[PDB]
Amino acid sequence: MAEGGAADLDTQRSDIATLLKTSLRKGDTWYLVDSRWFKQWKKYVGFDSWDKYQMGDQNVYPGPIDNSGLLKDGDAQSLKEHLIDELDYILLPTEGWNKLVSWYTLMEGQEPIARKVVEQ
Repeated sequence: MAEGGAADLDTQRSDIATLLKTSLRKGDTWYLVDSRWFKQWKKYVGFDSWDKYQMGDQNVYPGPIDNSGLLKDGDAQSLKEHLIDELDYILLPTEGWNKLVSWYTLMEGQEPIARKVVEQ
């Protein structure tokens, strides 16, 4: 078990994997993550099963979660139009986001983008 603070990587990827399979609850509040940070994270953490060459690597260390690519031109509180799920962004449950923010926090100048569960 590594990391005195935060979770072990073996733990990180797997615990969050648990959050993706986790129920969303109609009327709940999820939080967006840019897919790129998370995809970077997958490498680093060994989330993606073929891609554990970067596992534990510092090269692939995803620092603070950066939703700037999701955020509109001018407003950090405004999401862009073409945004879709893991294709563009991702959502985490409260915990999921909390984890990621507990481990690597959120970028400076940003706020969590909370997305209610879809009405579809």
